[PDB]
Amino acid sequence: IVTVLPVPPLSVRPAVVMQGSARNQDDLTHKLADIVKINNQLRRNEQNGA
Amino acid sequence: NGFTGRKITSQIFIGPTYYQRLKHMVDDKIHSRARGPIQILNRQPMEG
RNA sequence: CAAAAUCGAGAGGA
Repeated sequence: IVTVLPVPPLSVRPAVVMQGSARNQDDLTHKLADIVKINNQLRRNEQNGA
Repeated sequence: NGFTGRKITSQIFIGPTYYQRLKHMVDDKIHSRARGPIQILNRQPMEG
């Protein structure tokens, strides 16, 4: 049962640069962002009454 | 025989035929790698 | 003192 999600290092999810400087992120970095978003959101909501 | 001048014992079949030159030249296919660049995720050589 | 991305589609070669 997942209670402590593991976050893999930058070498598993490198940040490839553009031919310019627009730094694209991985898919997995995006998913970690979404997880932390909803984790904070769900934490505040369940913390109060919901 | 152009090297030695003597006839060839057989008779060779010869005449004018239409050929084409296809786009596939060897100068676009020779390749060689000895420790060049590598991929960023798994440090293995690039492709191509 | 190493400089030069990724993902999809299509056409080819043996």
